[PDB]
Amino acid sequence: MIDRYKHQQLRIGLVSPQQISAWATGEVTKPYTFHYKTNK
Amino acid sequence: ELGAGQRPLPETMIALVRLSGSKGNAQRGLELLAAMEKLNYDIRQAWLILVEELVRTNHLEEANKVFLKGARGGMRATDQLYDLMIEEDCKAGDHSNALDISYEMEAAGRFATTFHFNCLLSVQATCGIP
Amino acid sequence: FPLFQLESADPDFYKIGYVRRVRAYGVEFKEGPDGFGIYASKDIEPRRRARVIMEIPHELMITIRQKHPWMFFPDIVPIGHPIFDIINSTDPERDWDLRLACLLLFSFDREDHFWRLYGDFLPAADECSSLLLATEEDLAELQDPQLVSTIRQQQKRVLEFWEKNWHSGVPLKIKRLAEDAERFIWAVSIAQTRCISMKTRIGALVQDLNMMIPYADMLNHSFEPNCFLHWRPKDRILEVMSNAGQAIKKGEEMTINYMPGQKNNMLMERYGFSTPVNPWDAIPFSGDSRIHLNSFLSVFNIFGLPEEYYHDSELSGDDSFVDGAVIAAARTLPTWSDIDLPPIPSAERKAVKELQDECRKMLAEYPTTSEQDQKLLDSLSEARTTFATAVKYRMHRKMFIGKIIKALDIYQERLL
Ligand SMILES: Nc1ncnc2c1ncn2[C@@H]1O[C@H](CSCC[C@H](N)C(=O)O)[C@@H](O)[C@H]1O
Repeated sequence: MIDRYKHQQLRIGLVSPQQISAWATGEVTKPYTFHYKTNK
Repeated sequence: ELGAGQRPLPETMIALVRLSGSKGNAQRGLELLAAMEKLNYDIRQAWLILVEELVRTNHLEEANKVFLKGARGGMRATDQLYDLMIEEDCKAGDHSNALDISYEMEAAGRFATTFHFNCLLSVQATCGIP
Repeated sequence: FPLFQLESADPDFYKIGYVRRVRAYGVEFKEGPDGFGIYASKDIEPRRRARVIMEIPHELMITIRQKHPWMFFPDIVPIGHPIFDIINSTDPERDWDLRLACLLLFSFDREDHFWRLYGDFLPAADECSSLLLATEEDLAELQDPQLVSTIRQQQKRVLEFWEKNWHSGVPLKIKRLAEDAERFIWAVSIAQTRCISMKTRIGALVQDLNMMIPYADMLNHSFEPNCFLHWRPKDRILEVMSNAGQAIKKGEEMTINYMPGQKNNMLMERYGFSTPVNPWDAIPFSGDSRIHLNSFLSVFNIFGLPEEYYHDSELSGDDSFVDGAVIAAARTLPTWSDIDLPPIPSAERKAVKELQDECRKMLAEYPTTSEQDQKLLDSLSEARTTFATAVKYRMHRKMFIGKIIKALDIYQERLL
């Protein structure tokens, strides 16, 4: 008979700076985790 | 004929079905096939005729719709019509229909051979994914 | 209130198989003057799938490979036995019946073999309808020179094999199998009339086999059977299955199709019988006059493609006329077809008349008629089985030609 064909692939690759930006947009610019007073 | 109370002959319906296919009227051809079932006739032969007419008159898209409905409905097509549908779809770059039919051809009980595989490969070789 | 309101076969026939795992479901083996048969002992209701009617274990069969090399399943011939040399000396194509006959005679000689017991329910030399047992006078009643010459070649081939391999110098273990030619001829007759050829898978090996299958060789032939054979590879059981969705009434005979697509002369050469409703029987017409194939099929409600012609019995109600003979008439009559061109009635009447004249010319070739043959059979008291078979054969052909004249008469009138 004919096989029930199933074509799936996953690939890894090194990521461009453009793709890194496209993931986020998003820039973290401050070393702060959580406010002490508001706990926000 | 129906208004006169007469019962149309099975050949009479086949003449109308074959005519509908020659004009590409798949909807009318399917309506007449439904009538033949209602008249308790055997629609397998008339369904075969409808599909070949649509293919011959360059209505391959309509032919595929009619063929699949019959094949999925349980009717088993002729081996010559199976080879016709697969080959014509693959010449037109329609792998999706040609693969659907070949799956139904094997479900009916007719196993695919080298000829049918060579038809699907003719399209698979141009997709850019080896 | 409940207070106010064909003989069964030998009980030991089923029992010897039953103690060896033969199972029959809803059927009984019945014996008549014409032989054994399998009949529904009760109303077999339709189901969504084919019902199991009989189960026959593989170990009760005698099978040989259809194709060289000759291997036996189950393997019963000892290594070095002289019977293998006799089997191995046969023609691979033509002598399948000789190979099975040697195995059959060898099996009767084995104490533990099932066919030592089952062989007592096989038809004897004067009860088997095979034409290999027919005398020259029985062949004289066929009225078919082509079939007669075919049988004479078969009888010559079978006899010469016995004379070559059962001469004076052979070992006693060979002599005692076929002491006389008639014993070997009888074995070949059993082989021809009862062999079932199927493609089987045994373990991992798929092969074609010629099989002697007990209790399934009691199913009679029909070209519209209600049963079929199915090999179950996993437990090596031959199944007799009734057709899915088909209701079988109590007392109805259970039948299989011995030989799809074969004419009566083929049924006579192999199984020594013929049917009047053979849908494949042919008649030689000149082709000068032709009728409209589409009209003839629709008049009699014959549907499907030519190779799958069938009668829509639900579109006729009570028309008992249409049967396999009319289907055979559709395939054998000279026909024309022009897609959807209709036939002129007056031109079709001339063809029907000319076809009927040619049908009567052929009936006039036979010295007797089909009624005179039918009463000859009823008047018989000391006739050989093959003599009656030869008469039934020629009567069936006459009944077929007569059916064509009747069908053409109906068709000619129903074209108005
Ligand atoms: N439809 C049919 N009409 C007449 N004889 C038939 C028949 N189907 C089977 N037979 C007979 O059955 C034989 C096949 S073996 C079938 C059972 C057999 N009666 C027996 O006693 O073992 C054939 O030789 C043929 O003579």
